[PDB]
Amino acid sequence: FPRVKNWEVGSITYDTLSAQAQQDGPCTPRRCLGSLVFPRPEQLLSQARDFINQYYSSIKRSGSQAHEQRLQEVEAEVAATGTYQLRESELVFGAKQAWRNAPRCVGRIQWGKLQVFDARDCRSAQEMFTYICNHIKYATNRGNLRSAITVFPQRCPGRGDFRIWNSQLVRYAGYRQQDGSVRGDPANVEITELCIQHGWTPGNGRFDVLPLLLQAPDEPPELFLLPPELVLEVPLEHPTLEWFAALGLRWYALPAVSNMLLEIGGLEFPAAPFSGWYMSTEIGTRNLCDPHRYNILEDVAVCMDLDTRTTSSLWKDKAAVEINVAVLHSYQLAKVTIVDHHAATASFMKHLENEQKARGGCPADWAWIVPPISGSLTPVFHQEMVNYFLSPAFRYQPDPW
Amino acid sequence: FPRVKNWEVGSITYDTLSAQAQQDGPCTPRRCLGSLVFPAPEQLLSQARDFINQYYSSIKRSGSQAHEQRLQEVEAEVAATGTYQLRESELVFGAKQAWRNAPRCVGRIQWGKLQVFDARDCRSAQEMFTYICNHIKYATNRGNLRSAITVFPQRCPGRGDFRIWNSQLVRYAGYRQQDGSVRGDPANVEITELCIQHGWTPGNGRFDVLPLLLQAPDEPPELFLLPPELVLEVPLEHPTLEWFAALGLRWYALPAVSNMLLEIGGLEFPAAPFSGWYMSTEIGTRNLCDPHRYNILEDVAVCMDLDTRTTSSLWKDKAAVEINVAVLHSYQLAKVTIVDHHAATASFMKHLENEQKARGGCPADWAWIVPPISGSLTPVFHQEMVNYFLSPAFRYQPDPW
Ligand code: HEM
Ligand code: HEM
Ligand SMILES: Cc1cc(N)nc2cc(-c3ccc4c(c3)CN(C)CCO4)ccc12
Ligand SMILES: Cc1cc(N)nc2cc(-c3ccc4c(c3)CN(C)CCO4)ccc12
Ligand SMILES: C[C@H](O)[C@H](O)[C@H]1CNc2nc(N)[nH]c(=O)c2N1
Ligand SMILES: C[C@H](O)[C@H](O)[C@H]1CNc2nc(N)[nH]c(=O)c2N1
Ligand SMILES: [Cl-]
Ligand SMILES: [Cl-]
Ligand SMILES: [Gd]
Ligand SMILES: [Gd]
Ligand SMILES: [Zn+2]
Repeated sequence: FPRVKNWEVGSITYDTLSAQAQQDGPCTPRRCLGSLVFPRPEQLLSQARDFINQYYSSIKRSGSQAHEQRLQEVEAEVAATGTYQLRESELVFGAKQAWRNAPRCVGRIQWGKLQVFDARDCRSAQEMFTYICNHIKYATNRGNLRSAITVFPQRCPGRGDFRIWNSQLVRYAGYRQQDGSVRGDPANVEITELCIQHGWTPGNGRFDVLPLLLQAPDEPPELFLLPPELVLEVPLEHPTLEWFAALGLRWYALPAVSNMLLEIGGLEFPAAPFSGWYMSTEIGTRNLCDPHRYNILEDVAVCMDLDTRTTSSLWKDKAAVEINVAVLHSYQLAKVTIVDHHAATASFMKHLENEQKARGGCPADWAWIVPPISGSLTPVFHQEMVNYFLSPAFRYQPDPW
Repeated sequence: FPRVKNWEVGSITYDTLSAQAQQDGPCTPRRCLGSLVFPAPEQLLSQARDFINQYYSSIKRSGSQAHEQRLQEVEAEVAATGTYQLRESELVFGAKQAWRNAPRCVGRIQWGKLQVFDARDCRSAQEMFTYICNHIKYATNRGNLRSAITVFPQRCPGRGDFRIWNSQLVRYAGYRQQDGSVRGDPANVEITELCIQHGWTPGNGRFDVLPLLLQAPDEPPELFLLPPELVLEVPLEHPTLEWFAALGLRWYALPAVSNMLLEIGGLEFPAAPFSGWYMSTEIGTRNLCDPHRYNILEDVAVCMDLDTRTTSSLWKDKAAVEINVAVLHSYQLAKVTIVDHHAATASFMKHLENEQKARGGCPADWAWIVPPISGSLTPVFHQEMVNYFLSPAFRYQPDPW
């Protein structure tokens, strides 16, 4: 039972929950690989049994009637058909647990407040798009954001697979050049190549919201132009730097990830887009200041008249902080839900204590919980963490080509 | 072999050096514990044999007459005495390799430029003090800091260890109190109590330099005061916030870690203090802003007239950025060597490139290498790393009391 210390307070806990990890991680006694982003058939019944046992443990209903009975029909369902279908409430319980189990998510204090949209009966790129469009509008909610996941049908052998080709529902274009360099988002130049290579008319500028590439089983993808009224965006202004607005920066309201594979009780949902709301460093620090993203940091420091000739003026740090101030200020002025990294990390420490008494620990990936600016100014920095894989979970999956 | 990606640039390498990992860390395939701070002649023979092979590789004499002679010699001396002695050149090479191998050190671009003082003939605590004073004097060098290590006699059967009880050669007292609060550095309350109970007359300032507690084999520790003019200090001021000088903040020039164990070819040196020069975030962010250290952040933000009643104003990030500016400016004004986190991490990237060519990899602990502020603004943030233990090495050891 791994001993875990908080160095700011001096408190000690034990992660007894780690003793129940499934999928082995990338680390061995000889070398740690925790900093790696992507680490490198009756098996279905073992994972199905275990997920059902989880479900009835939570609702105080282990070791009695419906517990016994629910065990049998999945046995028979797999005996007869080879796969199985989840009860709607089990799908709800599995989705919240996969969120609860995400080691890299700092927002998990919210894990119990999740809206599960069941799309398991879907069957075309036209049905997808409507299900996706109801999500975005419910999730956006005029800027009062609400966490939501939409679950498309559970993959089965012999036939294709529902998949969304974009990494997220809202992405910005990335256009090449005579010189390779990109107008717009460099992280999306590739999926921008597939949209133009499928009928889409390439726009001009930096913040062109890409269309969707939606794929029903076996049939090729189909473009879908998102409605401008459905894609809520926030223009970026600074409370006291009047020229910041003139830089023409924007970001969208809804982070909705659409390339991860939801896995519950041995079943795989390659299309299950989930969404919440942004922590501000995600936008201001990574999306806008990463050298391989919008890379705006030097442009903002010039406007602030900072001395960029020597790193020791800390001009990168000063301009970064102001970009984050502008993100927080702009989202709040537009009445769009956002959380700063101080509030978010303090809530995550509260989640750690909750999960300690409820489950005896919590899988947390230190390198992703600590924010990308001002790390040691937040409490999670001084908190040791244990990382491991619990089920149900969100997994990465290959790109569909 | 582990594949390692840099995400800023897209490059990819394989850490083949990790396969030679001479010991075992705390991670298993079940669970990663990378974020934890604190993770027989036959075996002395094989450790020694491997170090000797390393030494003769570095001087391009592998498998030679002189190489096999030294193996037979070492084996003979372990049989006759249970231990063996390093040649002077072997000691210098082993001390540099220990620095080179240290996974949490961002300063390793410098590893070949290290001054090795051989104090293995030291006989008492009094001589030990003289060796240490000369180390401080050489390393400080009137502000033009030089990297050095002094190595005291190795652990040997029959006699006790040389130990320095202080965790660094220069530290500020931390005086307990009631109302419960610490005056001075709270990290040093325990050593401060030990000094008092060994006959030190305590001051009552916030930056009182502690005496040295030095243990000769099979002797109680002996108190030694450092001559005030040996301990170079830097009063902290800010280039534009003139009230900052009125805080009365100071820090010392020389970071000299004295409580670690140096291991070379199976031999152990429990007393071998080493020093380099500061990276400004260790002082500004950690030593001054950690809530459990000097904890000046809120007092600085109030003075800056920042809005401290809400976190989304990012008052903490703005105050910490100015504390770091003050540190860098104060040290440059005083002509005392200092490196900012941007230059340091950029030189660490060159070290990784050098090391990949030389040894096929480099042990690095991502969470220690990424600075405590402005993490993703530095290039080490976007570099994946492999953490593992090579020997020779600096190891932690328990406190002598
Ligand atoms: C409600 C507010 C939420 C906040 C503030 C939040 C915040 C974050 C942040 C900051 C990250 C890492 C940033 C990065 O990877 O660059 C992350 C990752 C993640 N989040 Fe959350 N999140 C929220 C809701 C959710 C929801 C609703 C789900 C799913 C139902 C979820 C599941 C995940 C997962 C699986 C990851 C891992 C990403 C990966 O491994 O690539 N989160 N979240
Ligand atoms: C010359 C300039 C140097 C710089 C800029 C530097 C930088 C650093 C920094 C920033 C840390 C981590 C501090 C923290 O924990 O917050 C560190 C750790 C460390 N340094 Fe360096 N260092 C230097 C010289 C040296 C030398 C000369 C040695 C040994 C001969 C050394 C050995 C180590 C070791 C062993 C650690 C790990 C400490 C631990 O594991 O607890 N360093 N270094
Ligand atoms: C629900 C939710 C809310 C939120 N606020 N942020 C989220 C961020 C991700 C995310 C997913 C994958 C991923 C990365 C971030 C980052 N790295 C930079 C590269 C690609 O991998 C996923 C879900 C989020
Ligand atoms: C030679 C050298 C130069 C330099 N500039 N810094 C150094 C820092 C350390 C260090 C050693 C141990 C350690 C910590 C830092 C940090 N944490 C805060 C708690 C205790 O563990 C050791 C040697 C350094
Ligand atoms: C190499 C390193 O693991 C990689 O850059 C990680 C670090 N921590 C992160 N943390 C978050 N939240 N998102 C990321 O993309 C990363 N990237
Ligand atoms: C718990 C956490 O791992 C711990 O506070 C670490 C994080 N990274 C660090 N990195 C450095 N350089 N120094 C430190 O003291 C720490 N502390
Ligand atoms: Cl994003
Ligand atoms: Cl220090
Ligand atoms: Gd101007
Ligand atoms: Gd001023
Ligand atoms: Zn690990």
